[PDB]
Amino acid sequence: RSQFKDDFSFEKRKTESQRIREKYPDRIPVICEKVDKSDIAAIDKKKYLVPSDLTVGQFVYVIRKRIKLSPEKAIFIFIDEILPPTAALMSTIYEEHKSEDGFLYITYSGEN
Amino acid sequence: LQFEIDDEMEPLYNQAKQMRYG
Repeated sequence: RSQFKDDFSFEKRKTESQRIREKYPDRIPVICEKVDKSDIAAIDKKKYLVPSDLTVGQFVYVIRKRIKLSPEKAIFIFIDEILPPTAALMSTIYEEHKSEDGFLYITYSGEN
Repeated sequence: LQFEIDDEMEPLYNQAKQMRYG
């Protein structure tokens, strides 16, 4: 389960996602947390506003640069416990996978 | 609840937009 969902009730989350989407219609509100029992690095930022025209692969690149992962290591990103295709658009992914509160929940692991 | 545009991220986004893969 997500920590963000445990920290804030549905009302707060829905209000926030609606406000975000109304203020930045070109951006996608993403919550990105580390797999609980994984090994690799975890950072401070989990709240992202990533451009809708970005692909999944480009986003993966972005977070690799953010966490400063070593170029030899893998990083597997899960959405609803499945691995999304790298060539897929973030807008498509969002329309298909957005949560009831209007956020897109993303998990990542070093091993999978 | 602290959801704002990060200036520490925008350059990365603009960098990634040019970085196409397969």
